[PDB]
Amino acid sequence: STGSATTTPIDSLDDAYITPVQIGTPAQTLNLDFDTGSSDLWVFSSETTASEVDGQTIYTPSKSTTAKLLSGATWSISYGDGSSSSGDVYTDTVSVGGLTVTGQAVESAKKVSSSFTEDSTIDGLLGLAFSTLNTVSPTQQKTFFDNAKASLDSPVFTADLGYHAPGTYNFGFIDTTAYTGSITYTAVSTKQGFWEWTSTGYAVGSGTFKSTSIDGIADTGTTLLYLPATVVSAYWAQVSGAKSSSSVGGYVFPCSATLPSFTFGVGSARIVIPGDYIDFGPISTGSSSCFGGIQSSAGIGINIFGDVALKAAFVVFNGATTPTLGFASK
Amino acid sequence: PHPFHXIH
Repeated sequence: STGSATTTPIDSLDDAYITPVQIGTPAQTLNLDFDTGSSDLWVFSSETTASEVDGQTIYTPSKSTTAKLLSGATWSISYGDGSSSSGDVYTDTVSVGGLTVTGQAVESAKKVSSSFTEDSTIDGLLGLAFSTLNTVSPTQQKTFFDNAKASLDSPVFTADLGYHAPGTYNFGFIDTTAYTGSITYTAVSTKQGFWEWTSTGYAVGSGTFKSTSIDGIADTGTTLLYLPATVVSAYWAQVSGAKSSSSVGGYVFPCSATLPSFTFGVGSARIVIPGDYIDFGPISTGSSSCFGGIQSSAGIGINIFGDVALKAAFVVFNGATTPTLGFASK
Repeated sequence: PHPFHXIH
C-alpha cells in the first residue's frame, strides 16, 4: 500500500498546513493539521461543546457504520503554547490519500481550547510523532503511521511542504522526482518520543559555517524555527534594525529589509532556508515592523525545526526499527 | 501572523 495526500496552507504566511482525511463509513472528510511532534489523532466532533465550535467541520460518529465507542477510554493533551483539547475516543476507519487504516483510534473532542476555536480551517490534528506520546487512557493507542506501517511498501513518510503553495505527504514511498541530488539521512533518538536529531552547524547568509551541534525535533506542527539564543542572535545582527521586543515576544526587523538566508547542517550536507521564508509579515496590520521566523529556544527548553526549515527541504521520516531522518534539497 | 506551536 501507499498514499499521497495534498497539504495546502491555511494562510498566506503558511503558518499551518491542512491535509484532507476521510473518517468513517461512509466517508466524512475533515481537514487535519499533520503534527510530527504529537501523537494524537483528534478531531472536532458532535460531542464537542457548541460554544466551542465556530465554523469547523465536525465528525459525527453516530452516522459512521464502522464507528464504535472505546468505553472508559479518555484523552487529554496540551501543546507547547498553552493549547488544550480533550474528550473521549472512538474506533473507526481513516483513509489518508487512499491509504486505508482500520479500527484506528479517533479521539473525539468534548472540550477544545480558545485557540482551536479561532482556527476555523482546522478540523483536528493527526499525530505522526512516536506512539509513546499518545495520551489516551487508561489504554494507550497508536498513530496512523504506526497502524499503517506494516501494510506499507516502505515504512516511511515524506514531508514536502511548499512555500506559499501546497505540497505533499506521501506514505509508503520516496518520490525521487520531488528532490535534487542526494538525500542525507541522519540518526534519530526516539527516547522522548520525538523526531529528534542533531544538526551539525549553521551559516548565516554568505558567511562561514559554524561547527556546533544543535539538538532539535522535526515538528511540522510548529510554524517557526526555534534555535538557541547565540545562533539566533548571530542571525539577527546581520539584519539592520532588528531587535528583540518584550511585548511582541520575539525578534522583529523592519519590513523593507532584505532577509538573509539561514544554512543548517545535515551530516556533511547543507540545506539553505532562503531569506524570504523567514519573513512572517507585519506584527499588526498597518505596521512597518515584521515578524521574523528564526526565534530563540530559551523559553521552551527544546530546539524545533518547524515549517520554516522543513519547507526548505524534502523530508523523509524513516519509521524503520532504527529510525532515521533524511533531508534533500528541492 | 498566527504561528503554531503544535506536545507539552
